[PDB]
Parts: sequence; structure tokens; C-alpha cells
Amino acid sequence: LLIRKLPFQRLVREIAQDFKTDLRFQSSAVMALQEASEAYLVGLFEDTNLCAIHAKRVTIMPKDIQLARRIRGER
Amino acid sequence: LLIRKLPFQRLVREIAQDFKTDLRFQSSAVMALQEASEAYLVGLFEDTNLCAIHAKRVTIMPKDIQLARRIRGERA
Amino acid sequence: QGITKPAIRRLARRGGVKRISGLIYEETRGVLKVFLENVIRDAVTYTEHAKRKTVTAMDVVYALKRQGR
Amino acid sequence: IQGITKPAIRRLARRGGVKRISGLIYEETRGVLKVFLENVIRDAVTYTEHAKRKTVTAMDVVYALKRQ
Amino acid sequence: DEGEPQEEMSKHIREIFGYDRKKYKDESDYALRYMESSWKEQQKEEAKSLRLGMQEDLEEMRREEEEMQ
Amino acid sequence: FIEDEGEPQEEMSKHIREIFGYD
Repeated sequence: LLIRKLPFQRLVREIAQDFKTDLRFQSSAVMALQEASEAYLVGLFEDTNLCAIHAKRVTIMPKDIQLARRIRGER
Repeated sequence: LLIRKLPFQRLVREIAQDFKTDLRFQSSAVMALQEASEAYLVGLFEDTNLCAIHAKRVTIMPKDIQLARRIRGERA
Repeated sequence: QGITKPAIRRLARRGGVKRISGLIYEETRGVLKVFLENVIRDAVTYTEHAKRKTVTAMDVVYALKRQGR
Repeated sequence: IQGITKPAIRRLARRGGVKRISGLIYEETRGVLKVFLENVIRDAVTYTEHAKRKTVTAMDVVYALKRQ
Repeated sequence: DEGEPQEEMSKHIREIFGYDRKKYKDESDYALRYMESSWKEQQKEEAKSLRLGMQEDLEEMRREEEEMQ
Repeated sequence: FIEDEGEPQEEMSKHIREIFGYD
């Protein structure tokens, strides 16, 4: 709904060929992708906020972010 | 190794009877349980520091704790 | 380049950030990347297992039992 | 009960690289630990109620442990 | 029985992540506007970020002598 | 014909330490 649906679609074909010469997309697949991402990001933004606020701030920053991830346990 | 091994062989048997009342617990089974516990908490006491420090403090507090979990997704 | 910069503020917003700094904008896409390149490298195989040509939707769903927390 | 104690705890924290502590920590720690266990054991319970074991084994623990 | 049609993809997703129409229909644009704040109101709330974190240690250091003695 | 180089005993807590990863 909420992420731009054209430049979301450009970056996709970009990396699929970045490692796998042939392949393509059944597209019903990719529908989810804007959908999962949008949520994933929001799913991150409550968390990244939490920091921002635990850092006793209110304008959020890079620091908070990188942080929440290394905690979720990805980087 | 790091906490004297009498409880939670006491505190364990407590909740162990709290679930499936007469489940008993085998020798060496519960052995394992403490080993995970320590690594987990050490695993968390390193993290909870990180909270403190992003907050630019040092004596860690409940703040940092509860926080670390809601982020791990452990709430609560 | 390559996502929609005001679209993301909306995201932050939907996520409840109350103010942001400009630095945010890059880290973001960048993070998005790492989220992605994972799940697909997981999703690909879910079609190599079925030896499919083009990637179906159901296999992403499988690829998805990842960060779900 | 949660009759486990603070020096065990400081020892723990520093190994975690904790440099300093607050007193509040100490109870909080017990309380959360609780949650850890009674989680995992209710989970480890099953692998042995599933395998119909009388007294609970160690191997089923790691399983309860493969999980977050 | 029930209904309806799909979108049961797109609606099983949003489930894994807890997303919501939690104000999906009130999206006027503040975000578009003052969402961001300058490097100033950044360095500045980076300052209060400090002098605070300091004394939290201390009403736990000064409340760390009534409660060990 | 050596070696599948390996020794330890209750290194079923070697495995423990490593799903939490430490040291």
C-alpha cells in the first residue's frame, strides 16, 4: 500500500541477476515483498524508536538503528 | 562454572512440580539446564550493557533489561 | 535511489518515530538491502528444491519463517 | 525460593563485561531467570511427555534449546 | 461458513509482523513536512542526551550507600 | 592413518556454549 511500487520493482531485478544469471518472477510472489518489507520496516521502527527514547531523545538517529539490529541479532 | 549448584536444584524442582506434577528429573539432565542458563544470562548481561552505554551510563538498571527483551522479542 | 524517500518517512511515521534526522535516509535503504538479500537467498532454494523456473509466491512464505518475532 | 544470590550475579555480569551494577538488578535478574526456565522446561517437559519418558532427559533439553 | 476473496496472501503476511490499519486512513502529511530536524536540534538533543545519563549513575551511587549500609 | 584429530569428554556442554557462542 505504502511503499512506491515502481522503484521497489527496479531494485528487485537488480540483485537477482547480481548472483543468478537466469531466473524470473512469478510476480504474485513479489506482491508480498512490498508488503513484508513495509511491515518489516515498521516492525523495526517501533523498536528503533524504543532506543531513541531509551537514549532519552526524540529525534531518531543511525546509532539507535544499527543497535536494535545487532540486538535482534542480524547485521 | 559460576553459581553454587544447590539451588536451583531446589528452585527447579519447584516449578518442575508446578508442571506435570510428578515429573521427576534425571541426574545429568538438570546438569545441562544450568549450563544453558549461564551462557544465556551472560549472553544477556553483555547486551544489557549495550543498552546502558547507548544511554551512556554504566550501572545497568531494569531500564536496560526489560528493554533488551522487548527488542529480542521476549516480552516480558 | 533506489527507494522512495518520502515514502519511508511515512513508514517511520506509521512506526511512530516523532522526529528524524537526515542521516537516517541512507542507513535505511541500506538496511533494507540486508533484510532482502537474506530472505531471497533463502527463498531461491525453496524453488531449487522444487526445481522451478521462475520463483512462485508460496516459497517466499516459507522463506519467511525468519525474523518473525 | 529464588534464593540465589548477588555475588554469583556480579561475577556473571563482569564476565558479560558489565562494569557496574545497580541494586535493583539483583531481584530483576531472579524474576526474569524464572521466566527463562519455566518457559524452557514447560517446553523440555513435552519432549519427554512426547517420548513418554518418566524422568526428564538431557537430550530433550537441547531441543527445548534449539528454540528461542 | 464465511468470506471473502484474496488478498489472503497479502493478509497472512501482515499477520506475521503484527502490522495494522492502526491509522491507515488518517494519513494527512506532517511526515512530509517537519518530520526531520536539523543537525542542530540533533547535536543539541545529543547534549541533553548527555548531562542526563551522567546523574542517573549518581542517584544510584548516592542511593548506593543507604542500601549497603 | 591418523588423524581424525579429536579428544574431549562431556563436550556435550562444548556444544551448549556454542549455540550461545561464548568465548
